[PDB]
Amino acid sequence: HMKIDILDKGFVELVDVMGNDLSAVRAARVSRDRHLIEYLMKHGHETPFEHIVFTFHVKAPIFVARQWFRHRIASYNELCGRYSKLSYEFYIPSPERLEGYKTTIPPERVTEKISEIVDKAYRTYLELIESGVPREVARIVLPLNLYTRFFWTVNARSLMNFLNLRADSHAQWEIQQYALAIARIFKEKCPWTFEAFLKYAYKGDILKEVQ
Amino acid sequence: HHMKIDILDKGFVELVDVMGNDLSAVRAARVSERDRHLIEYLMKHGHETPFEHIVFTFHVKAPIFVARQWFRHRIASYNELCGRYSKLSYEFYIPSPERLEGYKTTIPPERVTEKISEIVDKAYRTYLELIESGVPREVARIVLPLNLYTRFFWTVNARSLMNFLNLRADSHAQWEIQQYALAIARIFKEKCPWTFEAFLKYAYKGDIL
Amino acid sequence: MKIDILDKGFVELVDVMGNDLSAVRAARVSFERDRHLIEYLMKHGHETPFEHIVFTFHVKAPIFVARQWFRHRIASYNELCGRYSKLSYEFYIPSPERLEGYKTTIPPERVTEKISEIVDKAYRTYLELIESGVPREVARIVLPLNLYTRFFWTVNARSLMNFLNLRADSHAQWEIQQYALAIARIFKEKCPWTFEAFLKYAYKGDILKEV
Amino acid sequence: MKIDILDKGFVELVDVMGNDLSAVRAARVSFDEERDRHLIEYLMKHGHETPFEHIVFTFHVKAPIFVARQWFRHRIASYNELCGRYSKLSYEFYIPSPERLEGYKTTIPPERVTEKISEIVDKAYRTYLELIESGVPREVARIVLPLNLYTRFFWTVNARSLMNFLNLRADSHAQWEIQQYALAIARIFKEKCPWTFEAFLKYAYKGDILKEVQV
Ligand SMILES: Cc1cc2nc3c(=O)[nH]c(=O)nc-3n(C[C@H](O)[C@H](O)[C@H](O)COP(=O)(O)OP(=O)(O)OC[C@H]3O[C@@H](n4cnc5c(N)ncnc54)[C@H](O)[C@@H]3O)c2cc1C
Ligand SMILES: Cc1cc2nc3c(=O)[nH]c(=O)nc-3n(C[C@H](O)[C@H](O)[C@H](O)COP(=O)(O)OP(=O)(O)OC[C@H]3O[C@@H](n4cnc5c(N)ncnc54)[C@H](O)[C@@H]3O)c2cc1C
Ligand SMILES: Cc1cc2nc3c(=O)[nH]c(=O)nc-3n(C[C@H](O)[C@H](O)[C@H](O)COP(=O)(O)OP(=O)(O)OC[C@H]3O[C@@H](n4cnc5c(N)ncnc54)[C@H](O)[C@@H]3O)c2cc1C
Ligand SMILES: Cc1cc2nc3c(=O)[nH]c(=O)nc-3n(C[C@H](O)[C@H](O)[C@H](O)COP(=O)(O)OP(=O)(O)OC[C@H]3O[C@@H](n4cnc5c(N)ncnc54)[C@H](O)[C@@H]3O)c2cc1C
Ligand SMILES: O=c1ccn([C@H]2C[C@H](O)[C@@H](COP(=O)(O)O)O2)c(=O)[nH]1
Ligand SMILES: O=c1ccn([C@H]2C[C@H](O)[C@@H](COP(=O)(O)O)O2)c(=O)[nH]1
Ligand SMILES: O=c1ccn([C@H]2C[C@H](O)[C@@H](COP(=O)(O)O)O2)c(=O)[nH]1
Ligand SMILES: O=c1ccn([C@H]2C[C@H](O)[C@@H](COP(=O)(O)O)O2)c(=O)[nH]1
Repeated sequence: HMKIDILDKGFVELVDVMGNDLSAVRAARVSRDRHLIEYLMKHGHETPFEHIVFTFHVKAPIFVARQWFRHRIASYNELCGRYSKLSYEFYIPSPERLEGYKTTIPPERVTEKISEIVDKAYRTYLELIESGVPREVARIVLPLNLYTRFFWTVNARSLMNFLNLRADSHAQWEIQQYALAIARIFKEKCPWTFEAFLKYAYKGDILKEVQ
Repeated sequence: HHMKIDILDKGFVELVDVMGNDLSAVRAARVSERDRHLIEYLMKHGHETPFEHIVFTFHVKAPIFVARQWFRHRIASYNELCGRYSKLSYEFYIPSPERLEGYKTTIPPERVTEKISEIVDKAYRTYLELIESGVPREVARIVLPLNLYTRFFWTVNARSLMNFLNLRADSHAQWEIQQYALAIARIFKEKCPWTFEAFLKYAYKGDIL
Repeated sequence: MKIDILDKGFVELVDVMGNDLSAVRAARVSFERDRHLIEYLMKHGHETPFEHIVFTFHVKAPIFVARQWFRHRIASYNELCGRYSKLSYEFYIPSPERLEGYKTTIPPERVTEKISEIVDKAYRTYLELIESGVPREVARIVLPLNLYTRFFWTVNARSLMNFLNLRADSHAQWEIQQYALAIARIFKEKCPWTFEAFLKYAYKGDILKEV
Repeated sequence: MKIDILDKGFVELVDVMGNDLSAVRAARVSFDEERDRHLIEYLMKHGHETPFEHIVFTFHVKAPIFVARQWFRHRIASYNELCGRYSKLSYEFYIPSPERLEGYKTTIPPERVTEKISEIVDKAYRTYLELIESGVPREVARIVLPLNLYTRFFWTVNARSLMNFLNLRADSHAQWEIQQYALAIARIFKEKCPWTFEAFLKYAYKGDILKEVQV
């Protein structure tokens, strides 16, 4: 499966895809083809693109999932922290993450202070579980940089809205990174639609600079 | 894959595409038989979100009065033949005499059927005449009756599909869309046998499946 | 508030939850610089705050119009049942002025007449079928697409602006354009700041800038 | 109408469009108590749910992130939440009472569970603040914050999607914390739409708690 690594331990993997560029074409005609996709994209006939659908498997920090899951025109199924024992996996920003901000302490110490809290919080979590505290309560001490996993099924129209909002400099850098991988898979599977999207409908800044 | 079921006199439901299978729900429930048991468990308890990861595209030819009921299902995608821009074909649902089974009628069912054909023919000829006169199609078509056939593509996931079958695969629904819902059910069954059996066994609220 | 549309149609306001401040409260999560914030939300595509303004309309429209209208899925509908009601002798007959700009072979007043004729013969066939013991749900299939229907429509400001982007526009059928113009006027009356910022920043259609 | 939930949370009613009769008028498409109340029961009993979509609520809700993350899986509703990338997060966190763990056999007194939870919260928060003073951006500084951090949001939901919410959350299979919130949602729905809430419970409600707990 197309699997792209994101952040220190994250990823976006493509589980499944229904259709391709021609799925939008046939829906539009209800039945020259590449010019029809450009045409549709240029004039804002977005509905035929709903007949292309993807399922992704995504491993992401909770603070990224939280932003992602705001996209309501999609289907999600996520790892359960109430009944599963949660794995020791946390997003630790690289020193380069703080490139462009003037800091009081070196970026290696910032990375160290994050790692410190993470380790303290996880130990506590494990101590609570061992003492017979239910997992659903014990987990509340875990930080927002804990990794979670989920399935995401989303059609090309909603995906393009996701890319307008997340493959953009105003989105938090971490989700941008996920959106770039989504765009990469989208492009591999639906090249005509992806290029037409960038040319006529894409509202973000980064995908027109990041090849 | 590909399946086509003919409905009414000139209608059809055709399966254009599918994403996933019964294991797509299982994979999703688990974020990846014990697997068949899981599908039944999900169905039994109304854990329906996993079934959203199974997706169908259908191509449907149905009368307008059927499509109008159908398109009330908002959790889906539609693209439909455009009467504003295309010259519309002479195809109309004429009920067979058997459609009036049960109903004691004043005129024999054949005459009912013939009365329907005649008004339809008259409406269509007027439509054509207006078009020949230079009347925009979007105006001319307003004389056409609700039994005119339209075509559309329908993309729907298994969860929304089960909602559709609950409502339309049911005696309280009009006979004509019931017939379509039976074709939708048969294709669903072919492609997702486990989910469909579990559905019928545990979740299905209608009465004709 | 009620606006008559076409020959026998209308759009009336049944209810509204909120006003421009409803969006402001939502965007701030609390409870002019308020009006600056509405324009800020609109200019930047921060549309979700407007979802917390909600209208309910009562609309009487021909079925062909209602079918275009009912394509707008992010809203709630309840329509008159034709399966069990005796349907009312009301049909949209176009004015002769409806064919202005079109050079036709028969007079526009004659087009109008041919439309009423069919309406009348169709309705009479329907009544004949009903009187014969044909169930209404079968008899009504002979009725033309210009038959008037009624529905309740509950829609939020955001979905309403989408609707006006697509329907308050010359590419939409004139008939639904007229209805969209009425929706816009009721929208403007209830939420003038949002309506004004919408027109300035986000509105994609053409006719609301003309009329 | 504002109801306190948990230790620092609440459900507050911001607005409402309609009442029981808004569903009746939608169902009839038309702009008599016993007749109207009968209609509501008939709709609910026969699963004609769509008329209830014409009633709509806006809540202001303050809840811990682990609760918000469950809630926000309800996609047929509208949401605006306070922003952690750009606001300085307030020192407010949910600390379970010892009574939250009564009837779990634990190796330590539930008071020590509270102290343990409270301890990490303080550390995480202190680290967060430490990072902010350093010039680390908030969007990054907050990732050390635990899942019991309180958040606030606006929720706009129609009575239909609200009743779904209650079936699933006003139910003992949902996490106890969200149950508490759902009972508050339910009491407010009941106050504003008594006939629909009662018909709902008699005919349509699949949860277990609203039939045992009054309001
Ligand atoms: C840079 C940035 C900053 C953000 N800051 C905040 C913040 O401070 N606080 C906060 O709470 N959120 C914030 N968000 C999240 C944002 O408000 C949306 O919830 C999220 O981006 C999903 O966008 P969407 O609603 O367009 O997508 P979806 O929910 O997938 O909806 C897709 C589309 O369908 C439509 N739609 C779906 N449901 C409805 C509906 N119920 N009514 C009307 N139309 C609907 C809309 O046209 C929408 O564009 C931010 C997002 C970005 C990119
Ligand atoms: C026998 C029969 C008679 C009918 N008679 C009439 C009539 O007289 N008049 C009339 O107008 N309609 C009538 N309908 C149509 C009916 O009111 C629904 O519009 C239609 O069945 C679509 O159902 P749905 O909303 O469940 O499906 P969808 O609209 O696809 O929605 C699927 C599910 O998602 C949810 N959902 C989607 N959108 C929302 C939302 N905005 N708010 C809350 N929840 C939402 C609900 O849980 C719903 O079950 C009839 C249907 C049947 C089967
Ligand atoms: C001039 C004109 C010509 C048209 N011609 C045709 C035609 O020939 N054939 C035809 O079938 N239709 C046609 N339409 C209808 C059109 O394709 C849409 O069905 C209609 O305009 C509703 O728009 P919407 O989907 O944006 O609105 P809604 O359905 O209310 O959706 C609102 C927003 O939410 C989002 N959304 C809601 N559900 C989904 C979903 N399941 N997936 C992805 N995003 C979603 C989208 O972002 C959308 O913009 C035409 C419309 C116009 C104005
Ligand atoms: C006890 C409990 C345990 C849970 N465990 C988990 C877990 O382990 N992992 C996890 O990821 N989630 C879990 N959830 C969340 C659950 O998966 C649902 O996302 C949540 O309950 C929201 O339900 P909903 O989809 O019915 O509501 P909404 O999303 O508001 O939808 C309301 C209705 O509209 C319909 N609808 C809306 N969108 C669609 C669509 N795209 N396709 C088809 N129908 C649609 C459905 O009819 C639905 O009933 C759990 C919930 C509960 C109560
Ligand atoms: O009772 C539950 C369990 C899980 N989830 C959803 C919310 C999150 O997106 C994800 C994991 O939540 P937790 O199990 O960690 O609470 O699944 C719920 O909505 N309700
Ligand atoms: O301008 C248009 C054209 C088409 N349609 C949708 C509505 C119907 O479901 C279908 C066919 O409509 P007509 O072109 O026949 O009006 O496409 C619209 O919504 N607006
Ligand atoms: O069985 C029915 C009856 C009505 N309707 C909806 C579709 C239309 O939007 C409106 C009126 O439909 P008719 O009863 O006229 O078919 O109500 C359905 O979806 N199914
Ligand atoms: O860039 C952003 C900022 C916020 N949010 C949403 C997600 C949460 O529901 C809430 C707060 O997110 P944080 O700012 O705390 O990440 O608003 C986003 O979706 N994207």
